[PDB]
Amino acid sequence: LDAALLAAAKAW
Repeated sequence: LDAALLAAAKAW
């Protein structure tokens, strides 16, 4: 999975 997607999933 995309690290930059992960970095938003984090807040979501």
